Amino acid sequence: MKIGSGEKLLFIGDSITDCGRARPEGEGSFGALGTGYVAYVVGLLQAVYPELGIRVVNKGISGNTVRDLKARWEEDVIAQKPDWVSIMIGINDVWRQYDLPFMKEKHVYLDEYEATLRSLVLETKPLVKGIILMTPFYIEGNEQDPMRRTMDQYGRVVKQIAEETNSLFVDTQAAFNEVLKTLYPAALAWARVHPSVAGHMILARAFLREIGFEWVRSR
Amino acid sequence: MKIGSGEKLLFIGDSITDCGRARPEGEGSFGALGTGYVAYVVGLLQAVYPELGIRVVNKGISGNTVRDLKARWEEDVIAQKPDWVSIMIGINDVWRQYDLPFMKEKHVYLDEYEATLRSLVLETKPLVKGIILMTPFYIEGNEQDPMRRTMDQYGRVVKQIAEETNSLFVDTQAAFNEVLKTLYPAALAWARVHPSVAGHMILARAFLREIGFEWVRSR
Amino acid sequence: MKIGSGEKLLFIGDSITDCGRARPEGEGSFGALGTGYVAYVVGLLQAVYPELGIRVVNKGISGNTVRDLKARWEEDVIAQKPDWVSIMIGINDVWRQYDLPFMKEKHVYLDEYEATLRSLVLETKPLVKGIILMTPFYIEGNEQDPMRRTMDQYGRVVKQIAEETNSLFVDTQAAFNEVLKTLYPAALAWARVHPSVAGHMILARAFLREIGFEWVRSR
Amino acid sequence: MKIGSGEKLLFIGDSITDCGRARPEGEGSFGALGTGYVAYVVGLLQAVYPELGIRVVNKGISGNTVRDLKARWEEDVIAQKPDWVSIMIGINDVWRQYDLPFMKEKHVYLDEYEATLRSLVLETKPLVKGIILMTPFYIEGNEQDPMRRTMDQYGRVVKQIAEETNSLFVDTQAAFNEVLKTLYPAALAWARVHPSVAGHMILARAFLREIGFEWVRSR
Amino acid sequence: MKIGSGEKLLFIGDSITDCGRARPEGEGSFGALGTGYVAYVVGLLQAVYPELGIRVVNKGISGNTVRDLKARWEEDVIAQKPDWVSIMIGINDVWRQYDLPFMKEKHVYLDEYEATLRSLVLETKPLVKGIILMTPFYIEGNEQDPMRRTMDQYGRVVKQIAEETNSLFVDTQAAFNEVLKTLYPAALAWARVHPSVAGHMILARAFLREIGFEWVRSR
Amino acid sequence: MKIGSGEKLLFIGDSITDCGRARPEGEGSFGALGTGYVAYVVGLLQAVYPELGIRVVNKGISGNTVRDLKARWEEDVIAQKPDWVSIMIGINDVWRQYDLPFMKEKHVYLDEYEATLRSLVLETKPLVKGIILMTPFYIEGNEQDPMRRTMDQYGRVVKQIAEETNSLFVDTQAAFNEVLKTLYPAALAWARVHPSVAGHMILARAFLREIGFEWVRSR
Amino acid sequence: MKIGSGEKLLFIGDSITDCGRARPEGEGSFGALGTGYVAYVVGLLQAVYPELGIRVVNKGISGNTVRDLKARWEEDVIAQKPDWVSIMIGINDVWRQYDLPFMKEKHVYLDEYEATLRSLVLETKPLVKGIILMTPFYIEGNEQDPMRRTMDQYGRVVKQIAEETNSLFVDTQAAFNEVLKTLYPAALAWARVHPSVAGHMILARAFLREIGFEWVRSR
Amino acid sequence: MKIGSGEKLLFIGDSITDCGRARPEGEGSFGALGTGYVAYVVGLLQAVYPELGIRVVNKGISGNTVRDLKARWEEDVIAQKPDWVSIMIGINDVWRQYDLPFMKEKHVYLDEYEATLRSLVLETKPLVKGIILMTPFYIEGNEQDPMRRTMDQYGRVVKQIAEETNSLFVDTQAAFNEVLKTLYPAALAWARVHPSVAGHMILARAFLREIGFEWVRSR
Ligand SMILES: [Cl-]
Ligand SMILES: [Cl-]
Ligand SMILES: [Cl-]
Ligand SMILES: [Cl-]
Ligand SMILES: [Cl-]
Ligand SMILES: [Cl-]
Ligand SMILES: [Cl-]
Ligand SMILES: [Cl-]
Ligand SMILES: [Cl-]
Ligand SMILES: [Cl-]
Ligand SMILES: [Cl-]
Ligand SMILES: [Cl-]
Repeated sequence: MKIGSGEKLLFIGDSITDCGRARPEGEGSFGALGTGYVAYVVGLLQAVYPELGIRVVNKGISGNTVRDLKARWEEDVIAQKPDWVSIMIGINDVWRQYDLPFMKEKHVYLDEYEATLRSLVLETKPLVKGIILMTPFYIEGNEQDPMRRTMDQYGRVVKQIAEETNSLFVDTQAAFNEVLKTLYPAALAWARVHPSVAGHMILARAFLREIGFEWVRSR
Repeated sequence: MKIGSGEKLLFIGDSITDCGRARPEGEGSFGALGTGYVAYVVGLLQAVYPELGIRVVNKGISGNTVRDLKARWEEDVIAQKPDWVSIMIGINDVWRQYDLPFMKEKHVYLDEYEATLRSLVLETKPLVKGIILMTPFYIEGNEQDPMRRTMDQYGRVVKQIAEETNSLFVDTQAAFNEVLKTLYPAALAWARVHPSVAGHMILARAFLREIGFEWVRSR
Repeated sequence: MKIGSGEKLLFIGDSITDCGRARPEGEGSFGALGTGYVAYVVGLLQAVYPELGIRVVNKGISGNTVRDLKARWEEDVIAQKPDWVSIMIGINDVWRQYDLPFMKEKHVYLDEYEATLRSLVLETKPLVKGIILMTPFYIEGNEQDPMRRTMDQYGRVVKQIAEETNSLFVDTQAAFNEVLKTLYPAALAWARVHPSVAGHMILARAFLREIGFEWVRSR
Repeated sequence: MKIGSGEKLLFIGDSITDCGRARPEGEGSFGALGTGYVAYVVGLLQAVYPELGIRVVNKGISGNTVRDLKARWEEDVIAQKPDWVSIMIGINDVWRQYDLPFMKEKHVYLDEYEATLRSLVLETKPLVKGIILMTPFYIEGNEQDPMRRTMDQYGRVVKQIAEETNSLFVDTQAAFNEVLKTLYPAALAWARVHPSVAGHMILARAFLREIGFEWVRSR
Repeated sequence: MKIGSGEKLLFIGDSITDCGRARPEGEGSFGALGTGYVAYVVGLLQAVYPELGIRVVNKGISGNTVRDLKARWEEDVIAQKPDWVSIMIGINDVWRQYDLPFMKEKHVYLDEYEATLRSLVLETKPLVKGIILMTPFYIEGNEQDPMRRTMDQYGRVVKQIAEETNSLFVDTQAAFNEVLKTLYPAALAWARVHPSVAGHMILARAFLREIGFEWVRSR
Repeated sequence: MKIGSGEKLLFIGDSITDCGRARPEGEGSFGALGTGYVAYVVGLLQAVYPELGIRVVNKGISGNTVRDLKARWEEDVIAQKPDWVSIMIGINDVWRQYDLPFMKEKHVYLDEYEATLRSLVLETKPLVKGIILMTPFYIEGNEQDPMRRTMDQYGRVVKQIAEETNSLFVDTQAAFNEVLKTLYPAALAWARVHPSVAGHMILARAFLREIGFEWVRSR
Repeated sequence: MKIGSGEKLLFIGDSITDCGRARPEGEGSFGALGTGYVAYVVGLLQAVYPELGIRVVNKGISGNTVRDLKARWEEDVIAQKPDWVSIMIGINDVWRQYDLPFMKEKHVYLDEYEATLRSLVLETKPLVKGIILMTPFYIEGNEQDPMRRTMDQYGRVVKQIAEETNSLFVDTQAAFNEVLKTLYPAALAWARVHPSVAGHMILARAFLREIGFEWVRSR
Repeated sequence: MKIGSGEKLLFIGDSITDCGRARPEGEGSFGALGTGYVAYVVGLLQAVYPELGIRVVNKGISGNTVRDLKARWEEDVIAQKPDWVSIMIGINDVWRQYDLPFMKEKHVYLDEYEATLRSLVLETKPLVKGIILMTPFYIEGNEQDPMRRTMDQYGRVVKQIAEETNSLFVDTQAAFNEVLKTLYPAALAWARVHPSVAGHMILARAFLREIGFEWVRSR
């Protein structure tokens, strides 16, 4: 288990992270964490590692691109003094290009995304014990569907950044791909983006695997 | 793992099982399974065993004792033709005796509880592939707290019926007990009965382990 | 144009047709026809052919497959004595197979779809002046996407029934296909099924062109 | 088609234009354009000219007279940098005289209307590729009904202004007159002002005809 | 004045009479009589003739034509044992012909109107002390407006039935006509049918004058 | 009729005047005047004197004592530039003494009331054509009921002030007294203060009598 | 004290007893007993006599006269098998005569009141351990106020029936009278009927003293 | 009765005191005092000592620890100029330690609690006739349940402070202990903290006993 007793773990990203969490604080008291993968991660950690006393804060906000994360980074991340920061961003950065392909101000192309996300990591890295970078995802099995294909570009950048900054790394797309061998997207998500409970569990488990979670701990 | 491809798994119980599930069907759209252990079990099964094709139904109803289960058993269990039936009942059977001590007809005492549960299990067994009996529970660490002591006794009756009938058995109380060595009830539940997400993960995991779930499949 | 002065045109289908229409009547006040292609068709007919005196009824119901159409056909089509009946069904027939793959009784497979639709068309034909069969559709440009491929097959069945019975025919999918050479589905619809205003104009126009509507009347 | 690829088309006027559009932005994302002639114009343009990538903004506000448009012109029009501006105003300017004929501060008489509307055009004309001036309307067939008669005065001014400023021009009254040969107003509108879907379609089509829209484009 | 101490006066009609009255009783608490002419009549009678002890019932129902009155006449008039019955019906009888011209079964044409009203008046007369017939009305000053012309004809039928049967008669249209020489309809009503408070005072006064009300009692 | 063509008549007082009127403006557009005696006065005036074009403003606010009227006099009266001002105040000034007889800061005793109300008149009188002073009231027939008795003291002061300032005068209590000869208060009002429709009509008619209203005008 | 361990005490009456109690059961969860004297009695009994094990049921229904009690007596009293039955009825029996004086069938006059109450008491007596008859009341200090005088008479009938049948007797009016020597009704109640918390404590105490409650138990 | 005619008694604490009282004022007008022990205390005092004219203010706010009371003391207590101040605080100070045992900023340990509460008393004592210090409570009969045990530490501090400052003193735990000999907590409260009506009555009576209340006053 990479996360240590007493420490503060802070999630940030878009509606996948937000899931109706409490604003502004995103912390603690039953329901504050929203009802998706963040809440599940904390549930399992508290079920299985109750003694760790891990504080978890949810700063997801629906709609955010990486450009929005940067605008609020100081207040929502730096000022929180986390020990661990988890980031999952990119879906909206990419989606806007496909759902509002003529309101370009709304779009965030790959080169801006990459540099902005590197900027978040590099500002944050000296301040915390660790960063976990979760790729974005599109719940779509064909690699050549245009939005899937774009999304994969952004996920490869995320991996590149995690390798280079020695951040932890979660490839959320690879986790969904495995399940898409059996299920069509409609069974897993709304509009290839908004996951069901099962989708949130896929994300939660992927995240927990990367931080060394044990389902039954090693005596 | 005990549940098999193509099988229908039906859950029944009180509000712990219910958790806002869709009525009457308890099946059939994102959200239909409610927001507690039953949804978590299904999410995990689908995350790790997508190909199993498991059909899941939530027949929990808030407020139910075993007497209420018996009155709707034909419509809500038998007529559903489940392959597996999971039962968790007893919390209200017991709690009425402590929160409305002078309304005696609302109480389901041990004798009515054993007889009626036993009966529902024996009628159901010849008609399904398997039955999982989950004990009731009370989120309280002191065995000699009157309502905990009584809840443990009711658990002992579930355990016998489960051996008497060769059903799978989940001791939900032992699962909570482990965590209560670190946490006080108020950190885990409201009013020592209604668990948090964490509480519901304890339950979901206890069930999953009993049916042979692997967090990572061996291969 | 094919529809004539004084005639009753009745539309039936699923949520695409429904769009919030008034229940049960689906006729009879500003708003009664709902907010999608059916209202747009009526608006255009009235804008360009005010004198035609066309009476229009919306019997769409959200969620319906062809099986549901058959159960209410007598009350909602026959007893209305329409002169024309427009049918667009098949999206849910197909979509249940992909979004609830393990609930098989909710699926309307090809054989049930052809038989039941064919039957409803043959019973209805002797009793009305004309019938317009609109294919179902899926807002997806890749033919080999599983659900699109299956939706195209269902369209082929509508086309035969339509030739088998000499009904007017509207290929809604070809209408969407044209636009999908420029736009990705998310720009046109939610979840590749529920169209925007634009989507509904594509449908309204496809219908209108089939019945001989002129945008400006020749004179 | 007068409107060119990439360009921004901005509608402004009163509740006929507003139709519940999103405030303040009036742009894009499904529903932002409200549910009347503006939304219909954009639907048809996107159905038929998907490749044009036209941005459309709705700045209608219920209740506005031309005096209100001027008070917000800088923020709601100039600062939007439209390429095309469509204006339809006058209904309230006239209606207040007939529904609150003793709260005169509320009224805008013809001479003030004319000069104010000329002022909007003349400020705007050097900034944009084109202006479309839509007359106001009253859904009332008798020319000598006092409010109809007043409304026509204001429409003749609008035409005069469009001729003199070389703006495009839509005579919304003439479009309604044609339909009023067959339908009494009650069938088309609420209170001779608030049009049905069909009324909004009349407006939409009138507007599209003036900008060179083709229902089926010329190959 | 025509109504007498201890008598039950029952009003029936459409939304003009209804005005939010309590259902089904239309009697029996502050507010039960609704917020229009019927409440104003009762208020005035009580202000000026408190000692008369007049019991008043409001059986108006929004949307009703004379056909609807006939279907509920037994339960809502006869069984109430009124001493006086006031009827104002015809607005919807007529308005359906203009706002839904192509839904012919919703129309109550002159022949059905005279027969059915006449019939309801003759059956009712032997059973009560008196009947007041109020003409329908339309808030429109031009006699040759089609719907006004038709409303006047319907008024003429009420007048004959009223002489044919020796009932009191209130020409609501003449009362509105007087005011329309100064005000345009929009100052008095919504959509030329639903009056303001002022409109309802015109009606209340017209009724009151017909039954011999004094504003200040002679003494 | 004391009120002249074109002039502005402004009502102020407490909830009896307020009756849910629109804030802040209290003017015009159907419903703005609330639904009690003010609305009735305007209805009758417009029914009977439509040509007068009288503007009426309602500035009643629930809860006000004369101390509250003074705090808002400049903004709600002076700045409105009325031609006629109607005041009815005192109920709360008195009621607080009986319902909260130990929160004395809330009470306004007779000497403060008198001087404050004189102060309003004297500031206002040089600015307007006329002032109408309506006494407060308590719907209670026994003169020696303590609150009735107090209320009468305040009404005698109001009369004194009207005589001395040559204001018009309406004795609302005397109007209710006449009706209380027949009806117990419960039939007329809620809690001896909040009048029914009939109570509001009593007030309306009393007011209209004082300003020279004719029910049928003198030809 | 008169009520004994293990006994069922059932309260019945009008809104004074009801006070928002749960329907139909009026028993069985925090809040089920409503928010007035009945809940206060139960709270006090439990505060001072926790060990008595008293089961309490609230069958009050707002609006009830004794005629309404009789219509539901079998289902709501007899079938509940109470040990004690407490009745407080008469306020509406009387109040209808004053607030709706001309709706005579809503009135329960003295003769119907004595007969029907007497009858309900005699049928009930053989079947229960005891009956407590609470007089109705009116919050008014003047005996010669018509409705108070009539309420006192109705109280006298309750007192006789109570001696005629050897029932416990609570003079609620004498309890209010004591306090009315200091407070005016408006300080204690709304509309002289609906008491404040204080009002309900007066009632609760009057009941408690009649059944032998000690505030501090002697010991 | 320690509280004297005319004087102002002000309650402050957490949700047990708050009980939905009106903000900010917490005073008077029916409902302003919320619906728990404060309202009950005032009800009984007004029932039994109506002539005392005691003003009671409720400044309870849900969630407060003693740290929150201090932050608002000046505005909510000092500035109110009470004659008597009642304080009951500690539940949240203690609860946070057990329900959010890793958000320590939320906790208030015994030494800070003691000094802060002494600080409130000592600032307040020279300004008022008297202070009543009510211990906090936990509705839990076992002294060694960890939260009960902690709560008792805080109650012993409160007693210590009351002794030392010559404040009046109410031991709310001792009052609940007596009742817990018979009732399990579930019958008395929600989550061992939020009392039923009976629980609020326990508190109310305990408070009244300490200030010399008589149920029947000594003649
Ligand atoms: Cl999002
Ligand atoms: Cl439950
Ligand atoms: Cl608890
Ligand atoms: Cl659908
Ligand atoms: Cl999709
Ligand atoms: Cl408008
Ligand atoms: Cl109507
Ligand atoms: Cl109109
Ligand atoms: Cl008021
Ligand atoms: Cl009642
Ligand atoms: Cl009263
Ligand atoms: Cl609290």
